[PDB]
Amino acid sequence: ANPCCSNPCQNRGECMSTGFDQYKCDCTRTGFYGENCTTPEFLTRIKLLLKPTPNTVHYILTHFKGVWNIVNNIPFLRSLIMKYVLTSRSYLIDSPPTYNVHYGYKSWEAFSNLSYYTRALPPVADDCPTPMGVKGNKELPDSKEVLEKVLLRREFIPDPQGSNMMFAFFAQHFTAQFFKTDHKRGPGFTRGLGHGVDLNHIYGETLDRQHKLRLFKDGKLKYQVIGGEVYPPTVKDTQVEMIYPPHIPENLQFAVGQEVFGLVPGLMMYATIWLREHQRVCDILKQEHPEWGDEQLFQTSKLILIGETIKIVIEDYVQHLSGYHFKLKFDPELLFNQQFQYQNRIASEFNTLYHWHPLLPDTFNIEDQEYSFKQFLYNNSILLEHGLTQFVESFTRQIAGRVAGGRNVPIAVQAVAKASIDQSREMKYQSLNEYRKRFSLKPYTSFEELTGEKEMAAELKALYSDIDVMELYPALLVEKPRPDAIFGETMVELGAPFSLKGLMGNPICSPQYWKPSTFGGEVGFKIINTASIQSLICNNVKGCPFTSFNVQ
Amino acid sequence: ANPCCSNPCQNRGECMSTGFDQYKCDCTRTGFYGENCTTPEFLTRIKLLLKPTPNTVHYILTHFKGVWNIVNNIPFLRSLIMKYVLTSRSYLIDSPPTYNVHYGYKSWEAFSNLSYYTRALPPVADDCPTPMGVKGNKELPDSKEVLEKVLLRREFIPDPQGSNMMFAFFAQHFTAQFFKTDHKRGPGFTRGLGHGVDLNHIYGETLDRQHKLRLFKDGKLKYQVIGGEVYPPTVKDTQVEMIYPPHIPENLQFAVGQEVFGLVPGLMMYATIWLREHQRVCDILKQEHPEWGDEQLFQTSKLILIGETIKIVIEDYVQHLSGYHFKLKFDPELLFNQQFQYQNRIASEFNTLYHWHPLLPDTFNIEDQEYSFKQFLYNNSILLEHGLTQFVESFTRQIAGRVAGGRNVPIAVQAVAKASIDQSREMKYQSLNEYRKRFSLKPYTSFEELTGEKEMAAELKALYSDIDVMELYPALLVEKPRPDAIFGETMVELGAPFSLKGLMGNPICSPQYWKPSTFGGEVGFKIINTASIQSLICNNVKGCPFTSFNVQ
Amino acid sequence: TKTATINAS
Ligand SMILES: *[C@@H]1O[C@H](CO)[C@@H](O[C@@H]2O[C@H](CO)[C@@H](O[C@H]3O[C@H](CO[C@H]4O[C@H](CO)[C@@H](O)[C@H](O)[C@@H]4O)[C@@H](O)[C@H](O)[C@@H]3O)[C@H](O)[C@H]2NC(C)=O)[C@H](O)[C@H]1NC(C)=O
Ligand SMILES: *[C@@H]1O[C@H](CO)[C@@H](O[C@@H]2O[C@H](CO)[C@@H](O[C@H]3O[C@H](CO[C@H]4O[C@H](CO)[C@@H](O)[C@H](O)[C@@H]4O)[C@@H](O)[C@H](O)[C@@H]3O)[C@H](O)[C@H]2NC(C)=O)[C@H](O)[C@H]1NC(C)=O
Ligand SMILES: *[C@@H]1O[C@H](CO)[C@@H](O[C@@H]2O[C@H](CO)[C@@H](O)[C@H](O)[C@H]2NC(C)=O)[C@H](O)[C@H]1NC(C)=O
Ligand SMILES: *[C@@H]1O[C@H](CO)[C@@H](O[C@@H]2O[C@H](CO)[C@@H](O)[C@H](O)[C@H]2NC(C)=O)[C@H](O)[C@H]1NC(C)=O
Ligand SMILES: CCCCC/C=C\C/C=C\C/C=C\C/C=C\CCCC(=O)O
Ligand SMILES: CCCCC/C=C\C/C=C\C/C=C\C/C=C\CCCC(=O)O
Ligand SMILES: CCCCCCCCO[C@@H]1O[C@H](CO)[C@@H](O)[C@H](O)[C@H]1O
Ligand SMILES: CCCCCCCCO[C@@H]1O[C@H](CO)[C@@H](O)[C@H](O)[C@H]1O
Ligand SMILES: CCCCCCCCO[C@@H]1O[C@H](CO)[C@@H](O)[C@H](O)[C@H]1O
Ligand SMILES: CCCCCCCCO[C@@H]1O[C@H](CO)[C@@H](O)[C@H](O)[C@H]1O
Ligand SMILES: CCCCCCCCO[C@@H]1O[C@H](CO)[C@@H](O)[C@H](O)[C@H]1O
Ligand SMILES: *[C@@H]1O[C@H](CO)[C@@H](O)[C@H](O)[C@H]1NC(C)=O
Ligand SMILES: *[C@@H]1O[C@H](CO)[C@@H](O)[C@H](O)[C@H]1NC(C)=O
Repeated sequence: ANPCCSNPCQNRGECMSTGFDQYKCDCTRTGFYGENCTTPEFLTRIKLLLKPTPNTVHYILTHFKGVWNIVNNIPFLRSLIMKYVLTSRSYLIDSPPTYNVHYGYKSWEAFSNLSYYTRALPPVADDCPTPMGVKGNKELPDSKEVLEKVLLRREFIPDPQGSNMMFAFFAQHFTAQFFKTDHKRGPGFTRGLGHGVDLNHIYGETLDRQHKLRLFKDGKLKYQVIGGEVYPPTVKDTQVEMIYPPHIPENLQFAVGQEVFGLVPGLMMYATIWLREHQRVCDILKQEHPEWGDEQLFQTSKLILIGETIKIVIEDYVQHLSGYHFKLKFDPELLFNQQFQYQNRIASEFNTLYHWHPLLPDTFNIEDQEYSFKQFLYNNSILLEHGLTQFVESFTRQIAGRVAGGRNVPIAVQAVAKASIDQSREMKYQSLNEYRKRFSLKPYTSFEELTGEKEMAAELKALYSDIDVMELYPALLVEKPRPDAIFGETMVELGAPFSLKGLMGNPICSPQYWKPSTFGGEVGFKIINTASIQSLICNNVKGCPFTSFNVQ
Repeated sequence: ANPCCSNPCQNRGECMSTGFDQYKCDCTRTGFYGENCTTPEFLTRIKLLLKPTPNTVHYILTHFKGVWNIVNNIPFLRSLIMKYVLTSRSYLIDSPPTYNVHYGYKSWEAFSNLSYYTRALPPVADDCPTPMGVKGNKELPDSKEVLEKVLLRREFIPDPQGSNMMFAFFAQHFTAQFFKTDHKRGPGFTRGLGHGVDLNHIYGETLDRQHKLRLFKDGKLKYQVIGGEVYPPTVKDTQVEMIYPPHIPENLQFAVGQEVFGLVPGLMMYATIWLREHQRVCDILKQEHPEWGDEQLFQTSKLILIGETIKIVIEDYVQHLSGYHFKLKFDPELLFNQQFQYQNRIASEFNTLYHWHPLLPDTFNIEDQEYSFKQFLYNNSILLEHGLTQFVESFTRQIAGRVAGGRNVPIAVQAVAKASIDQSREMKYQSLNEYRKRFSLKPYTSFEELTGEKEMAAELKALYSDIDVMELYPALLVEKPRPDAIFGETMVELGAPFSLKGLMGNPICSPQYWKPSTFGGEVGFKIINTASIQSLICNNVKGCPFTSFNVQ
Repeated sequence: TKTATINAS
């Protein structure tokens, strides 16, 4: 009944009810006007005519490799370009944050309560006739039906971009610090009150946990040495709570920042690598500052790893994902003369779009074995059995599945894919097209346009009837990928802005923090600025195995 | 022993130890260079030569009343000017925040832990020889001595600017929402995790509290009606944890957002006024939105009062304090084209400088009665006895004491003044001169220069010996005021930047929030934009008594 | 001002 159920206001104008059956759009700063903020102002008309589409830009960035080569080698140019890509995203995210699962309108509760994931688009009011507002039927199509018909994997579809298991597990380990859904409260709530890259998955969310994981000597983290190799301490030794099935021996219950990392040996591998890297940095700083104590050694090391993490995520992780010939760059200075807010609140939608399960292979090949999902889950003995070196060489070789494309979600993890659907509905998410508009993308006019084919499109049409009622999550996994890419337009355009805010919005990226002294000097600062996924492994994995996020 | 104990690095350059007995200054972005960041860069020099001193600017702003008149009436000009005053402060506060009582160097703990007040200047390292670093004696002069010799009041010194009791109590009530020291933890800790104007002193810090204070009808706050007058509800009815001395009559045990106002009749008066104003706004919004429910009515009203509060604090409160002929203006738009961070963390120093106790009179005169501190604290009956109207008329008439000047702290509150001294020392505050430099002010070269006289200066010289060891808090209460002003240079220059961040840094001041729809439309938006201390009282105090922050 | 004037009347 809410007069705003149809999402009448366009171009980001805000809808407000003005009576039981009337609404008004607040077109403030939208660059448009009119009942629905649809009439463009002059300069808007101009700007629109001069803005190239995301696909045109993506094309340019993935071609002319030759010129990109000269550019990549002209610091001034490279910086210039990176600045464009940075600021081009900027105007997209609301920061300070606005809505959440419970507030379809700004409120001090929505703003102040850090326990909620924020929302890029407000929820669909509970009193709306249909789930998407007023379009579609009283009910959305059965999620099991959507799942099976177009999401489930028949034959493994490898990622054309070459993503491997090093990448798949890094994605999982990395995002685990900020996507920590508070199940006891609901899908729209989080336990990561830091709302970003704070590395709590290494150090713990609370001072209490952190203290239990620290050695309190040289600023280091506790650790055990098994077979001459450095591993995390155990739950018995530290008493930090971890999530482990009853039959897991004590000697195999490792204590790490994130209590869920024992669920996969692939996660415990990164946990061990970063724990190692912390100590490494501690040793380096101790050498430079024989006068420092444990606290400063610890704190400064944490600041450096935060920086290393951001560096790697942009120059290695995102670089890979992008497929650009242009070398992405981590340089906080690029934003210093720009209007930018050094703060971030993790969006529910960022969490949703990030359910990249089709990445998972059907089996995990380490050295000579192939492990099923079952014998891999909760088995840290496989890691101790093969060792980090073998794990790295193996994960570097194994290719990951394509995400966009359709039907590539491993059946072994189908309940997770169904939950994404079900939960998005719970949190009353708006349609795929509403989110596309929300991010300056052209809405799809047909399911065939979305998938770029006929079979799945037809099955979708059968289930949804109207493209304007199509859901975001399923759409992301079925969307026509880009030329030999892992993702389609919607995934890149919604995720990029969320990522930039989570990466560049970190305090260490701000002017007062971005200086050598913050990281113990030029030495510590260099660790950040020369960090790469290869160095991280090289420095912390016996033998320094070659590695990357793509399968050679 | 810390090589940085002498605060060697100037112009905001950062000091870092490079060995047991060596340091290095990080002059990044300081505009200077050299071992101590004292050699200016050409442009720096240029700039320095063109920046007028705070006193020159203060002079201009307090003279030429005639031209200020034309300006005050040329919207474009007025905006233009207000923009200058706004941006002129800007570059002063670290935001994202940096240090705190426990961290003299940036750390993730200092950044993330919202339980700490942030620090404008890092603490003096625990291993330094003297309290101020390396200057002065192993000990600072007895605080009782300083207190008595130059802080205690002999004869009431009235504020030349005319501040009254309406102003004194508004200062207390207002700042009580963000200066909520966590005594069980220490002076450098706070319970106001909102770190700003969130109006938790009306609505409560927590949801549980807020809920106990709400009526859950029309978005209103619970209240009782005594003798036809609306007052906050009781503890028995709301069950809001709050425990009054056992003898307080049941109906006199008011339940309000801040559990400490219940004592003071003057604080309870503002509590009653704002409670009344909330309901008022609720009624107004209900009229505009007969279709809205309790939650939105409540939430939207809270957003409006936050705006009203900021409006009044800038255009009425600060306006008064300033003494400017120029009409200060609350306009978030003025910052939209500026680089500004919409976030704030309350500084320990802002709390310290705000200990404006000399404002308190020796007795409180309400109507014909004159009350001592003893019978005017913990006694709510006085308020019910006289009523809000009489309280307003009386508080508007009674003048407040001058703050700067020296010897004007009521003996009745001397322990509070001693604590400020003692606690500042506890939190290892740096000297007055270090803070003056920190805020681009010229350090004082003599105690006579500081006080602008000889008697107190001489007593101070006797106690401290060196001006460079003089403490910030005492200095603020003894500083030579400005021409017929309540404060001296240091107070205005340190407080202004902290205030602007706390006021303009509020989310509702950001572009995404600063629009009519956020406050329920043009009507609600107007409430914010036409708000004044006279309207607040007029609309909520029977009879609409005249009022202002100055004694006619 | 305006409010004070009419309300005080
Ligand atoms: C961020 O938003 C979250 C979602 O709203 C907040 O969590 C939710 O918080 C509420 C309030 O704390 C909680 O419900 C509570 O109220 C119930 C009823 O109140 C009564 O119980 C007391 C008991 O002493 C009694 O004296 C009164 O007469 C009255 O009966 C309680 O039954 C319930 O246990 C709880 O205290 C929601 O369950 C909660 N849900 C979460 C668990 O998902 C969250 O608090 C907020 N964060 C912040 C920092 O504000
Ligand atoms: C912001 O900073 C504040 C100042 O550092 C933090 O408060 C301080 O937090 C620490 C840690 O929680 C607290 O000390 C704690 O540790 C003591 C010892 O650890 C032990 O006790 C456990 C009990 O289960 C035992 O299993 C272990 O073997 C070991 O003996 C405890 O005795 C103490 O009770 C406490 O838990 C400080 O007292 C604390 N002080 C505050 C109260 O002023 C604050 O936590 C932080 N905020 C955030 C959000 O991180
Ligand atoms: C602004 O948007 C509203 C809501 O979408 C439009 O209203 C619809 O108008 C058509 C044609 O009159 C009707 O068939 C619909 O029933 C109307 N209501 C809804 C909820 O769709 C309106 O036409 C638009 N106004 C302008 C000036 O473009
Ligand atoms: C930079 O600052 C340091 C520290 O204040 C200066 O060192 C002092 O120099 C004088 C003269 O040599 C000595 O009397 C002091 O004992 C030195 N140490 C301290 C702690 O004061 C240094 O001279 C400055 N350097 C420059 C280039 O100006
Ligand atoms: C600072 C760089 C910001 C990125 C802007 C440039 C290019 C975007 C290109 C590709 C990224 C692909 C998909 C987006 C989805 C999730 C974000 C992943 C990174 C993170 O989890 O954060
Ligand atoms: C938008 C505000 C701009 C302020 C800059 C302009 C003028 C400053 C002049 C006088 C203020 C006097 C003292 C400063 C100390 C504390 C702040 C009080 C207001 C508050 O508790 O915040
Ligand atoms: C001078 C630089 C000119 C760049 C022109 C780029 C045109 C890219 O055009 C793009 O081609 C893609 C096919 O790969 C399509 O899928 C996209 O929809 C289309 O916009
Ligand atoms: C080899 C993979 C074939 C995938 C096609 C699945 C078509 C829908 O088949 C479904 O498969 C699920 C997973 O096995 C089962 O749990 C369901 O009961 C079944 O109906
Ligand atoms: C192939 C590996 C893909 C990892 C991407 C994980 C993206 C989201 O991550 C998951 O989101 C869920 C919310 O529904 C949370 O409950 C989970 O704890 C969280 O890990
Ligand atoms: C039109 C521009 C006139 C500029 C002249 C500014 C003079 C301000 O001069 C100020 O006068 C004060 C006395 O009131 C002194 O205390 C200050 O130190 C001094 O700088
Ligand atoms: C005349 C009224 C003057 C009001 C100014 C109060 C300034 C400081 O405010 C006080 O600071 C204390 C910490 O030292 C806190 O414990 C108190 O709760 C807080 O109100
Ligand atoms: C656990 O890992 C070991 C070592 O690789 C493997 O042999 C075994 O099958 C696994 N155990 C279970 C219950 O899956
Ligand atoms: C409390 O207030 C009343 C009313 O003004 C006054 O007469 C009385 O003396 C006060 N009581 C105490 C115990 O101070």
